[PDB]
Amino acid sequence: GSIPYLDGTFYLNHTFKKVSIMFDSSVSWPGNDRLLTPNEFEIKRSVDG
Amino acid sequence: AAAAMTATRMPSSGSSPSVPSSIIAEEKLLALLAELEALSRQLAALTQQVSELREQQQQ
Repeated sequence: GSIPYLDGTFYLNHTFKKVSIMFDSSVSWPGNDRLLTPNEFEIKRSVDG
Repeated sequence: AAAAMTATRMPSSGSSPSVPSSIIAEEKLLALLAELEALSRQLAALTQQVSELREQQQQ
């Protein structure tokens, strides 16, 4: 079938829930109280209070 | 924890017009107040001529 690694043709992007980045095991990035969840990129939510 | 979590999970509003028909209007109004006087005038004229029997029978 299509080879998403070479063809483009991506899918499964909606399967990500969240991601976080951490330099030197202490510097949570971007930090600085920037985002609504400062320590991580919350891609999608199953419950939203 | 997993499997289903991939998707997601008053008082009174006080209307008024309800289920009745439409409505219309016109401006040719109100002779009717005259008959209320016609009726009660002619009613007197009845009794007035009943009296005119009696006032001639009494002669």
